Amino acid sequence: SNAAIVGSEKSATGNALLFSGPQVGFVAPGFLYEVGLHAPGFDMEGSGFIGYPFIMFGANNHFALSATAGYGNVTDIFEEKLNAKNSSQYLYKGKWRDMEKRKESFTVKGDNGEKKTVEKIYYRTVHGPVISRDETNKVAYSKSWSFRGTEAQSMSAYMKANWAKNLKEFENAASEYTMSLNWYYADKKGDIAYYHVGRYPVRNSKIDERIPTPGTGEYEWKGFIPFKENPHVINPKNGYVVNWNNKPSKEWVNGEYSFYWGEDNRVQQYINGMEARGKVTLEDINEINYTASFAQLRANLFKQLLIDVLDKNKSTNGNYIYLIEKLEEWNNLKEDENKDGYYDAGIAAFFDEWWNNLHDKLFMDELGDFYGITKEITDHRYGASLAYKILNKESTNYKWVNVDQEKIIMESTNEVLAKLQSEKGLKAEKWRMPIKTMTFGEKSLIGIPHGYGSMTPIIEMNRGSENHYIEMTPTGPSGFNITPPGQIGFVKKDGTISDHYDDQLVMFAEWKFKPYLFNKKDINKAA
Amino acid sequence: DKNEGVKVVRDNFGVPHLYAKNKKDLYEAYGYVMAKDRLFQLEMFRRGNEGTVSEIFGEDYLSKDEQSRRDGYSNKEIKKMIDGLDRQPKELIAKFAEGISRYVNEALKDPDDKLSKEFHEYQFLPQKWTSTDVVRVYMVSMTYFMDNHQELKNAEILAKLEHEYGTEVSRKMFDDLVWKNDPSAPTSIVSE
Ligand SMILES: [Ca+2]
Ligand SMILES: [Ca+2]
Repeated sequence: SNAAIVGSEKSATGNALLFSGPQVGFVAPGFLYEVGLHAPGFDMEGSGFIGYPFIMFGANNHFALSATAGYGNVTDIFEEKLNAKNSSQYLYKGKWRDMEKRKESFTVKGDNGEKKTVEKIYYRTVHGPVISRDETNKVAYSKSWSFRGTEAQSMSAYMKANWAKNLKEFENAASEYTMSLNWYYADKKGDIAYYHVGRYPVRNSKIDERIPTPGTGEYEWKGFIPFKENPHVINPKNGYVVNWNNKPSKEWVNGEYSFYWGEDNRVQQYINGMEARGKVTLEDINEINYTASFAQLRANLFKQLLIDVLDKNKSTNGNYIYLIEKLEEWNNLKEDENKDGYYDAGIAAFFDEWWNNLHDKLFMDELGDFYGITKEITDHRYGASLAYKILNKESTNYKWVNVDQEKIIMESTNEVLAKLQSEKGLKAEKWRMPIKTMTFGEKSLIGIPHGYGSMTPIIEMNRGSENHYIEMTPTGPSGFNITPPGQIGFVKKDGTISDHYDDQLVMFAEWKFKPYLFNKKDINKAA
Repeated sequence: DKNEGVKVVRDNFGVPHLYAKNKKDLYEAYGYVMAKDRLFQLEMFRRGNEGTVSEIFGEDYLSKDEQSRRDGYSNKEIKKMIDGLDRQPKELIAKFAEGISRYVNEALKDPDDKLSKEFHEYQFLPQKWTSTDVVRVYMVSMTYFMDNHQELKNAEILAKLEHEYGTEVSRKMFDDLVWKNDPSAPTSIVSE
């Protein structure tokens, strides 16, 4: 999930900007529901997650707001110690404590279209529900939610955010929201704000937040961090706030999810776009969204580490003059602007495999037999922070490579190029891969089938399930947005889909947007 | 606090733009237009948190239904927590469920034309909606973004590395894999 808010000084038009981009997957019916709410003193247009009676991406009369879910630390696992004489008891503060017993029954439509009922029993400790046990030995694990029992209060806090009429009221609502989100805010008067909402527990300083906490009772939470200590900023001097699942602030720590926030994080794509420009506009944000949606993320940091090595050995390998040229020429993204069946930069294909070859030359020897559980760390979806620190000569706790960095970078260059020259061609045009397509499916992130999806193939894009581009002019919110696949998920009994079931896909694929409607005059002209 | 009346304007993309004279009516129509548009999706999202998807789609989703209930809440637990809300949010959530329930009734009276094909194919009927159901549909998604057990995956990675390289070398790798700080990570906050 990405987002961006821009201050008046950093905005070209002078007015504050806001850009939404929640990555909650692509499904039909869509994960989001667009709506327009109006009433005396309340005019808000936007979209929220299906089911929520409040808008999360949009604007009211006074400000635009957006959100990004991420990987904050509101869930701790506790390693309970069990009683050898009674599995249903754990040591907690110098005494054995009986767990809770919860009986549950599930009706199941078995293989024969007739119902089937299964009985299960789940246990709960003081820290929360037990999720796993360990017969080797006398150990069980329970999950502590920092928000348990407060989901309803967070609903009202989000609804209160909708009803807010100024920043103070918006911040008061963010104060009450108990779960781990990032909230974004932009005023009609040019102010922007960012909040890393959620109630975050006060942990024992003597334990390791990356692994389960002992449940003996001497490492328990001690309250919740006051909201004022959460990451946040009101009108930052730099003029803007961007995010794409990264460290909120230098001071903020993550624990189990540290490997999501590293030196190589994809948010740098949005930072690069803001820093390369002066005062920006919505389309500039749209331009950065395009870059982000097609960026070869490894190319942002590693291509320079590659071009250098090749340049220092420019004379020892004739192929390097060409690679250097095609690498400096390539814009670090894999796009299909020419609308043929293939990506436009064959050197990206070389770079793809170069990385894959390079990643294994670092970790295969020591982590090869554990890629099933570690490769998602070392080849992470958002970046390869560790790999970069190794190749960038940065100090690491463990000595991964036993040779020089340039030797490996060339060993990967030569092997991949050798494979590409014999199997495809001598020049980059013959390396272009055919585009990867995606479809709006039937199963959402939560894992349940909620419809019939869509078979329409559209190019794969590292893009939000929805986009809003809102400028808060002195007259009210303004801009454009898109909410694929469509508003209505209804499918008639005979199979006829709603005329508004997929009428927003093509625009989503062709980077076209519909106008964001707010005042009554425009909404009547759209009907 | 008993009368009603809301206008609904549908644009060229089908988005409902609602115009009420009070929030109680606004949030009633809010839940109606959404049920009219996404009834089966709402049904199945509620079933996800309720642990009732196996009733419809079989034993493939038993494990999911089992997880949402062992970590979830009962109806009484949710009703207790809705009862702890401020007056207005509690009532507008209720009117929201009434809006959904309004269309559920409307569909059951004209099933051929106002009940989606999924209900016909898997022959079952949508249930009425209370404030509990609205909260469950909120929990089914929002909690997915905070719920995890990555801590236990970190302990697994650390153990397999210890059985392979010993405690000394294994902790070094782990501190590089699942690091404690990384002071050069890009941040969203920078300049006061
Ligand atoms: Ca934790
Ligand atoms: Ca192309």
